[PDB]
Amino acid sequence: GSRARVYAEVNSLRSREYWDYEAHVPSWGNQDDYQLVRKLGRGKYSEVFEAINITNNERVVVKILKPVKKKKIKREVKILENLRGGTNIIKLIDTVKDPVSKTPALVFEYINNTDFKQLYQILTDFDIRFYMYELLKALDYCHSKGIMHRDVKPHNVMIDHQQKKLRLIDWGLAEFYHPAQEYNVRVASRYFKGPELLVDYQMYDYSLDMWSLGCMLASMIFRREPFFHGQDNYDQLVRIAKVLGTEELYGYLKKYHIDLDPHFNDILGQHSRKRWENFIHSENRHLVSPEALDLLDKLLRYDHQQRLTAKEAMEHPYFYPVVKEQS
Ligand SMILES: O=C(O)c1ccc(Nc2nc(-c3ccc(Cl)cc3)cs2)cc1O
Repeated sequence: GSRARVYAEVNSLRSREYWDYEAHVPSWGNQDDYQLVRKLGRGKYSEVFEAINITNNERVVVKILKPVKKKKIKREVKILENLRGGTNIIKLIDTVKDPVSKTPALVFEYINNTDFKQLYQILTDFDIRFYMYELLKALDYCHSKGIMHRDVKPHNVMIDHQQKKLRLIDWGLAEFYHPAQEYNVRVASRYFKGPELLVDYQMYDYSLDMWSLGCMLASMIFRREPFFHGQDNYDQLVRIAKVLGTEELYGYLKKYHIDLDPHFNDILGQHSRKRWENFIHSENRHLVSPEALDLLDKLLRYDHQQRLTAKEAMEHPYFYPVVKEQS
């Protein structure tokens, strides 16, 4: 069946230890070197704190991992090891445990994040190009390392808008890509789930992340965040189909032999494919260009195999102004 157009065999070409995360044995340092200063957030798998390393005064973030099999912990740790030094990937400083309870935690570099809801209403055209280019560097890097992030969304994209620093965080849903492998579709935030997930197509690849990135680009240039605002996973696909079109959805399903859950029959309706220019109005016109729309059109495609790769996206004319500034 389906495979990635890029980096398809890269894990098969590496040593097994690279991708056999169940066999990984982390070295767990001592969490007692860190003083927790403030809670930043919590989710189903972790709680995150700002902290200080008392031995060297470094400000960090500590992600204390909630009870889960050690398998998911080893996965995230091994992925982060493999991504060491990757451009715009959050830096893992250490893997530590409370030395009595043995509860594990991950220590990351600090980023002075600007809350994205505030940020995404004040970005300039050049800012959007710049930050999308920076995020693409992280995705091209992880994809080249054989890893799908599977949870790309604004929260997971820390941006320090003063220092112009971007980091892709929270690798707890990330997996290794292996050709023909069937993956769990219960990944990503609703609003950033690709159509493949919503139609229960398990043989997905790095291109899932490119759908999510496209959703972010749409939200930035159009100032509608999130761009596709489903009420549940079923409605999420309806929201997509009202833009990309229903006949076009059916062509995708037919190509990949995808079985459609019959609950969709009652809710998808009939929708023409919309022109991306339909989303332009006076509040967003200064962020939208022909180049932006061309790029977006090539990301927000049903057919995962037809989406741009991260590299192809980086190579698009939309980013020429950014490349020129960075050269
Ligand atoms: O899972 C992960 O790998 C993970 C990694 C890092 C991380 N860092 C965060 N930084 C903040 C923050 C917000 C506002 C200010 Cl002012 C400063 C920091 C929020 S979250 C969170 C993580 O969940």
